[PDB]
Amino acid sequence: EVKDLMTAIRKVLKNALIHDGLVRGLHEVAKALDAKKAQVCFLSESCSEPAYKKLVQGLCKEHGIPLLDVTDSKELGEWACVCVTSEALTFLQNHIKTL
RNA sequence: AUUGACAGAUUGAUAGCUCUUUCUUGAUUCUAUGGGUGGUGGUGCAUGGCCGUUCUUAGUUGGUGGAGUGAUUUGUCUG
Repeated sequence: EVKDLMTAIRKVLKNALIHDGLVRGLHEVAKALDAKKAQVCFLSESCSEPAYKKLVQGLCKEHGIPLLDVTDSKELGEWACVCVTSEALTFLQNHIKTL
């Protein structure tokens, strides 16, 4: 392809595990939210639990830091529920803060 | 998936071992099959290495030659 359609997810989650700042699980993502820690978060397009889907959005609504979407609840983490405490991020960064 | 543990229970025990309960741990481990791993388990009558004893004594081999069909002997001897 001509450039790369959303490899800003897969490039960063490989290379961030040099420094080790990826966080996994409902407890630990919630603890990463309830903290001075989490910088970007994710959820499934469709997971289950209206509250569960809502809670992720709701927790973010307090202290900021958005979600996006991605695809398939099995194939979220396999590029590495996600938390993350240039080059790859240039596609994401302009989408997150600005429009 | 596994872990740390207060105050009671229970226990000699301020070992959360296991609990009546309910907070936490974050892929190190658990679950089973194969296979490893470890032991002051057994065998010194499977062995190594070391020590004692035969032996505190003076003794012990093979080379060539001689004797004997041979085991062996002579050398290693009467004094």
